[PDB]
Amino acid sequence: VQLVESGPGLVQPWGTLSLTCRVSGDSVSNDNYYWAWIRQTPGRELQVIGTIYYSGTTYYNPSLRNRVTISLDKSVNVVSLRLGSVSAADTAQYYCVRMPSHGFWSTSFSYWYFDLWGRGHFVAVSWASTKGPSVFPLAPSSKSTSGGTAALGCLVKDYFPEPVTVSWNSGALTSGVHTFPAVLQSSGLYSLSSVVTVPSSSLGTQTYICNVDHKPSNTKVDKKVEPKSC
Amino acid sequence: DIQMTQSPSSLSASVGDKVTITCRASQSVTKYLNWYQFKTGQAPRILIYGTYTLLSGVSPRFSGAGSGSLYTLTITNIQPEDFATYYCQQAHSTPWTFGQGTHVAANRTVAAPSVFIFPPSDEQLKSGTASVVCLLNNFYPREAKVQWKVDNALQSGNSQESVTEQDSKDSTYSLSSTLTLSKADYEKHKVYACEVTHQGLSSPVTKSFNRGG
Amino acid sequence: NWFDITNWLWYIKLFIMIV
Ligand SMILES: *[C@@H]1O[C@H](CO)[C@@H](O)[C@H](O)[C@H]1NC(C)=O
Ligand SMILES: C[N+](C)(C)CCOP(=O)(O)O
Repeated sequence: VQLVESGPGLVQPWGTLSLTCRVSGDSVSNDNYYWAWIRQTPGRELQVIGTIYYSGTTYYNPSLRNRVTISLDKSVNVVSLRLGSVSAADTAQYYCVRMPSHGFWSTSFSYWYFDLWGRGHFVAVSWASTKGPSVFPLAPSSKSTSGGTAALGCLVKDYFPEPVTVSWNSGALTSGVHTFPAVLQSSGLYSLSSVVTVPSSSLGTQTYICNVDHKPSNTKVDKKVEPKSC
Repeated sequence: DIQMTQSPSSLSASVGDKVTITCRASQSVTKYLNWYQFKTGQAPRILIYGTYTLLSGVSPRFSGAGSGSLYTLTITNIQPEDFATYYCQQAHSTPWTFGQGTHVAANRTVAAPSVFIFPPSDEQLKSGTASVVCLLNNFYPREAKVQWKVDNALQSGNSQESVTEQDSKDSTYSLSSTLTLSKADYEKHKVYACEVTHQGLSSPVTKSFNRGG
Repeated sequence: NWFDITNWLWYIKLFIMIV
């Protein structure tokens, strides 16, 4: 059983924001399960947006009830969330979730818990328009060497909205990598850096490429990082 | 709505210690109380439902307890894979509500950071600004002081800092202090230096370059 | 809504199990 959530990265204020969760294990009309949407705001608070059943019945959190609708699309096995009149306070990670429906004679009747969670999907809500990042090398030098190992990276500067995804050597490099969290610059745009430590002997034989992705502006960038000879 | 509070908000522990997390509710929730595990990298994961019940594949180190308004999660022989943040949720009333979360991090032995410095990329100087990065790699504890000095003067609001989460195996942090400047100011000065103070360093450690040569 | 009802139903079911 797999749960893949999807939707837009950025939504305009007063718009309606739609997410879809594709359910990959069993049918949504399984009727042993309800399906639900739960969200986490920046600031770590968990809010439970909605409850639904194969029969069509829905539960909505009162603070949203005036403007949310959840529904099943049985033919393709998806569960949909629409959220209208959306504001900045709807910026959050949106999780799709499964919930056992225990029947009357079940040992565990009336026990309601969220037993399976998707990975989440982030939605920023902003008047501001999309903007891709610029990528600059952080080249290794003698100034970025300590003993036998050298440090190198690339700077991902001036982008909106969050998030950016960074990899090294197309995924083949995953040892000692540190891609930091973003920071909100004075401009109102975000920037981060991604850095890896490698053995200094390996410069001049091993190529180091960093791969940046920014899906809200359809940006993919591969920046090659060359050694300096300080 | 039933209000929920966990204690402590954050704690840190050595591998092997017993760790207990308390969850108090504004009403009685009569044992309809669930526990979840949140780690960066994976999807949130349930471990207990209805105060005491473990789900398949959750290790028996985890154990739940409680009644009335007061419940408690316990990690018995805490392991590297257990360091994460834990949430309690009440299933008693119509609008279901979670706690605020307890972040459990590792205690570890002191580790001094290795310091690196990066001047601005030629590509970036063409664009008209200049960012210089100071990197502090793989240290513990989290507290570290990073001061920037340009031709011996301290920089005020010139720089921004960022800090990774604790490494899963290393149990350590890394930190970037990036100082951002107009191409103007950067062309002005000569000697750019990054000074670091941290426990497990006896003397402050400085890394510096001269603009150009 | 049905959720809150199961809260009471549990006790109904106990009343039943006794008999
Ligand atoms: C870590 O363990 C040592 C053991 O002596 C203790 O003194 C110290 O207070 C602990 N620190 C934290 C952050 O748990
Ligand atoms: C019935 N309940 C499990 C929901 C709570 C009350 O159980 P108990 O307090 O009778 O053990």
